[PDB]
Amino acid sequence: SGSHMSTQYIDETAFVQAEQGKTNLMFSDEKQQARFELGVSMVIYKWDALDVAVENSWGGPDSAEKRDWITGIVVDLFKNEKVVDAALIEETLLYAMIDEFETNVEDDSALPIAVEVINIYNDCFNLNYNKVEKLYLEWQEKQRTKKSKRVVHIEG
Repeated sequence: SGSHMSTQYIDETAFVQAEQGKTNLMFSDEKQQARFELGVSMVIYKWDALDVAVENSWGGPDSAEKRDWITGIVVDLFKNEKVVDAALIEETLLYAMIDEFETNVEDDSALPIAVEVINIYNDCFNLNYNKVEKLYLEWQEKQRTKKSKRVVHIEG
């Protein structure tokens, strides 16, 4: 665009880290830890390269079940490291779907998805839960009728 405007993320380079000595990004509260796994799950569902891989069946008939593991390995970064950023999540999204769809994807579609995973941690930190709550409702229509729209893309 000819001028700066608001967007779906901070700057696609945001990250999150432990408070001071937590040694992990996993929360001290059961509500913050559980809502974080739900929020990361909804971010893998807005990813285009995954959505077309299960619809065109680039892999086995279990393609609708493989998408449940792509969110699990992303949450696994938060329980094994004291910091995670949108940069090491990007390669984890790519390599995980390459191992189940052989897409070799290079469309950069994982960049806005990787930073969306970072936003879930900050939404669980202020107990506002605004992002995990809304995506859970907007997701129900994506599976009951396979509804989709191109407005998920950046404003350019």
